[PDB]
Amino acid sequence: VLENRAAQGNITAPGGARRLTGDQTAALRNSLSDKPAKNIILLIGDGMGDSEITAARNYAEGAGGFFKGIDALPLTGQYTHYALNKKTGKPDYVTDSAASATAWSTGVKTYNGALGVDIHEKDHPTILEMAKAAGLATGNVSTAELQHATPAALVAHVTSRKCYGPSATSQKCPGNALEKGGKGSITEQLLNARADVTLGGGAKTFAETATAGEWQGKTLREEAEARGYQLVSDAASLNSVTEANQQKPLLGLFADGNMPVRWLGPKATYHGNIDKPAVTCTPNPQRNDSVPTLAQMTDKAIELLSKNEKGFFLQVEGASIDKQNHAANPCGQIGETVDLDEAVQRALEFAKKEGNTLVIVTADHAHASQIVAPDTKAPGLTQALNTKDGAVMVMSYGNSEEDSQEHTGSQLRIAAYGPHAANVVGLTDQTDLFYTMKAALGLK
Amino acid sequence: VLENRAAQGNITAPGGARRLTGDQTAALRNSLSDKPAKNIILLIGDGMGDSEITAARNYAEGAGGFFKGIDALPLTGQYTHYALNKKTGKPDYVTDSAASATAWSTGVKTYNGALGVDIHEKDHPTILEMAKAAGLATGNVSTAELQHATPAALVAHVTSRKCYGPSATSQKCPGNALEKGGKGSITEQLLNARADVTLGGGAKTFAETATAGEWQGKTLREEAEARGYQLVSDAASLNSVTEANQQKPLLGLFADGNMPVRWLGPKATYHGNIDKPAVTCTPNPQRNDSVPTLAQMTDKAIELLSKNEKGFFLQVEGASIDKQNHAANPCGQIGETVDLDEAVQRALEFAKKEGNTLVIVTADHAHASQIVAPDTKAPGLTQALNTKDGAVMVMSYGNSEEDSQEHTGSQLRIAAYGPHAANVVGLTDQTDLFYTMKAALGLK
Ligand SMILES: [Zn+2]
Ligand SMILES: [Zn+2]
Ligand SMILES: [Zn+2]
Ligand SMILES: [Zn+2]
Repeated sequence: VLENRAAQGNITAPGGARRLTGDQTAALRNSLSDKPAKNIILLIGDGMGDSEITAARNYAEGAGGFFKGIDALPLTGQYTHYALNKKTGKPDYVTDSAASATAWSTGVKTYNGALGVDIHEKDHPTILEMAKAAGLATGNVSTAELQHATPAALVAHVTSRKCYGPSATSQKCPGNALEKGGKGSITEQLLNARADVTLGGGAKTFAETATAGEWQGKTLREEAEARGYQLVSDAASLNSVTEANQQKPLLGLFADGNMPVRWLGPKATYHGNIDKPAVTCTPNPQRNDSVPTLAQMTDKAIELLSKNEKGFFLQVEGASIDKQNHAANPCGQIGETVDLDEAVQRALEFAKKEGNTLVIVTADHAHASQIVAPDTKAPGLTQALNTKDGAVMVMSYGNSEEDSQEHTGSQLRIAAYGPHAANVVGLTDQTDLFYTMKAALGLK
Repeated sequence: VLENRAAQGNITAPGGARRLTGDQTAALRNSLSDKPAKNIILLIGDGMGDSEITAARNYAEGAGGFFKGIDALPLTGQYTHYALNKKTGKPDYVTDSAASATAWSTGVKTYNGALGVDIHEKDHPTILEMAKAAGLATGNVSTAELQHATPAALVAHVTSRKCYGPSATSQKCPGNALEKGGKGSITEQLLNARADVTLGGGAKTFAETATAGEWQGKTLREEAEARGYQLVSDAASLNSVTEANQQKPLLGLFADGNMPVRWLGPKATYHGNIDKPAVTCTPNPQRNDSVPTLAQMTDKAIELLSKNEKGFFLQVEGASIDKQNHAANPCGQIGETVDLDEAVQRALEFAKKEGNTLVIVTADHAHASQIVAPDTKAPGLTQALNTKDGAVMVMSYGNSEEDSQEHTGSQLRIAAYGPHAANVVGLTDQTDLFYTMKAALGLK
């Protein structure tokens, strides 16, 4: 159950590349507790499979390096995340972000694109709803639009992930449309759910006016305000918040759509590792210092949430690892994995100090990026990068001739620290996670 | 509890896809033992990363199914297997079979293509060599030619994995060549190593005659006979072997090159999931029933070896998962993974009964194959397959424009069962495995 897993010394020497300093048995035994968890922090790396973790560690920490956050969780396993074909009820081997998020948030598999409903389109209670009912404070943070599938899945039940605001819901989710007697769009359901802390992007959908209900005629932003939400839009105002609860829930909208990525780098290109020079990532100039980082949002949320005596449930998402993978941009993708790692560190620090917090880090599904040899002549998009080791690493994206690289169906890493973390070991399913969390918090 | 990880019931219903029956904590706590391992069985799936495991599970057992061998090991983790650049000593992100096998068998990183030597070309003792010196019985089994990198790394120290027999060694490993005062070719060093049980293919190199030494002029096969090796060529003859020890070592040569693969299927093709119908694998008609399977070899080895009072070390390899992956042949690859699972079952059956056996299952490195959506338009080679779920699964090979798909550098799964199995949990390095085994057995 060690906390340092970097190579011991000279990687060219016998025992120099070892990450273990001694026998794990006793330490591992010491880290196994079935006592209840008072708090739960679930961090999700959207599209962050074992390959994405390996490529980012290699680049930012070196092959023999180690992520202080991501690599430091002691109990590890692999889990399945296949979705279901809506018509046949048969497995669909490659899930989208919607079906997987619904799986761990409700405990039931579903079809790609479904948010909070099963294949029969019937609603099921999310872990956040249950937490909130039991008295626990709740948080939902992401670097994506708050309407994005992952944060959405905890607070909305729609038949199609595209039902962002009133206008799209009427056309695509008529059965959920407010005017038609439904629960409403994702954004409307988010506002109704009222998690104590909610932070991310997606301010543009809040400019839509409701078509019905008690607040028809007013923009979703006007409604938020009208219903007691504290609205912050940058790091400064985010930091000046001193409390967030059911009387004053916090809602931060730091971007119109998705928040900007941390690093800039060119897009992989065909034979890019051969015909183009190796690249070194640089900071994204389009990203203002006023836009809080994932670690900052995570830290503020933890502070506001831990004020609750009963406990809290918090979900944090590093969204753009997935987005940059789709875009075949190694620097964008790696920068986002580094960003997530910082957030994991904040979580682990609190968890170790507090002692009754279960921390889980995993991804919703695998993705395209592969690490290949320097001289690889590949059919897809490639790019050579200068790593921290002073060596060249080539990344390949070879599963799509279209303008977006695809998710993949491989089982991937799930790691945890704290009470009930043992339930993450061995092979499990993404739906087992819902139950693991439900049982750790003693939720009925 | 920890033995059954199949979906519980109806995968479309809440809790239906769950693999866990209850809380793992106490069960996991019970399996943590730091007492000495009397025996060690290391099973290697060449090129068998998490993707390959998922593809084969989905196909053979369905998405919610589970491998009775491969998926039944309770302690799991992920490990790194990067090699080293010979000139610079900097990490080489994508290893080959030779550099990786050397890392787990000697405990030191090395350059791609090296067997039993570090980047300075200095020999280091293997775990088999140390087991043999300590009085334990030793076995080396593989479905590849016995000169293949993986089995070879346990008994040979050469600067190039190409140094199969006398001729190749003369021109590629002059400093190892017998005529120039070296230890000899891989096959010669193998014969010198004298493990109690050695089973595999690669009979063609044994037809070579030694150039120098005590047996110059005689084929290596005759030399084998001259030194007291019992030679078997088929299942019937293997089965009649009563004992195998230092005075009557067993040498099984089941094929000229690599042993034949179990399943047959066409090679993936460009837009194959689109232009060609789904395929269903069938048994290989060219495979002679007289050729033993990996589980039959594994089983017999365990039977001969366990006769040794002190203990035994046995390495088992399913080589063709890798070869078929290079060849972009889904059915060949999956069938070899199914073949390995049966061997893992035989090992675990013995281990659970015996009680002092550490069983480890992992791969040397990751590979090319990805599971993609049915409608994917990929730039590489694809193929649709009809799974056990009656659903279509598409596999993609998109990292090479050559006639061979390439390895990938992603960290991958390592799972174990038995005394000291906790040393496989969390993030480790492929070289840590060497130390885990040496420690479990109490070597040095
Ligand atoms: Zn996703
Ligand atoms: Zn995606
Ligand atoms: Zn290999
Ligand atoms: Zn290979």
